[PDB]
Amino acid sequence: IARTFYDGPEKNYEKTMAILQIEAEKAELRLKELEVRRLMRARGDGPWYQYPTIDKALIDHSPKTTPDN
Amino acid sequence: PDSWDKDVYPEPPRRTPAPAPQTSLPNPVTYLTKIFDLLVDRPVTLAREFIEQQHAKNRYYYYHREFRRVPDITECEEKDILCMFEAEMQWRRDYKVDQEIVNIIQERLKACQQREGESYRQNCAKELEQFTQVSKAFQDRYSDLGAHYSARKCLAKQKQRMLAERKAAKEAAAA
Ligand SMILES: CCCCCCCCCCCCCCCCC[C@@H](O)O[C@H](CO[C@H](O)CCCCCCCCCCCCCCC)COP(=O)(O)OCC[N+](C)(C)C
Repeated sequence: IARTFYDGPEKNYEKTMAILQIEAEKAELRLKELEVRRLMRARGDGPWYQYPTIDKALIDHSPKTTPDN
Repeated sequence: PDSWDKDVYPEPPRRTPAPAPQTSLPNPVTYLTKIFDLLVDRPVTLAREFIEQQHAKNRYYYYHREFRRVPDITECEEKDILCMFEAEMQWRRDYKVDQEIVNIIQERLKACQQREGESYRQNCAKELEQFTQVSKAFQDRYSDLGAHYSARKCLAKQKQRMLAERKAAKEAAAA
């Protein structure tokens, strides 16, 4: 029965080791992502949570018919 | 027989008295034992001889698995999952072996009680002492872990016990 239907215990051992490693990395990545999102929403200096401003190319730098401006 | 080891399961040398009849009446149990022998013990012995002859023509071996030694939970980093998994597996194996040791001691105690007849209270109190020591150690190891036990919980319980022992020793040294 063992020869025909099942395998050795080392197979399951190493499989669950790999599964545990994968899940641990995923958990760490999730926590790091939450922290990064919080920090970049608070500060706004990151790529995410960038809100549009007024483009400076719309300004007209020419004489305005009055000397002051 | 030769199956089990005589030191793990010890027994007294089995002193038995000789028959010293004092009557001329035919003892019936001797005749019944002889009849039972001649009528039952020989056919079963022949059948066992035949079965062992068949077994001897095809013999194969199975080997007892031997496990390596891996780092335990005390030298395991807090968030290193692989080492914790290895330590947990080793701790579970040790727990099972410990339970089987307790089982062996309990079997010794039961043989103690049954074999010594009426004077069991005195003859084999050594087995009682051995079982007391073994049970106390097993209790101090795995008493109150409860369900969902782990190596970390056992380590925490041991740390609490050592802290209590250290405090008691320090207080006693101040007497
Ligand atoms: C010897 C006689 C006296 C003792 C009798 C013992 C009785 C045992 C037979 C009963 C079988 C129980 C069913 C369990 C099936 C397990 C299915 C699965 O686990 O098997 C897979 C494969 O399946 C097996 O090949 C068996 C499949 C056969 C299904 C059984 C159904 C038979 C029922 C009879 C039906 C009759 C129909 C009649 C029509 C009219 C294994 O996956 P795999 O990853 O690959 O192999 C891993 C091991 N390796 C790598 C070493 C190879």
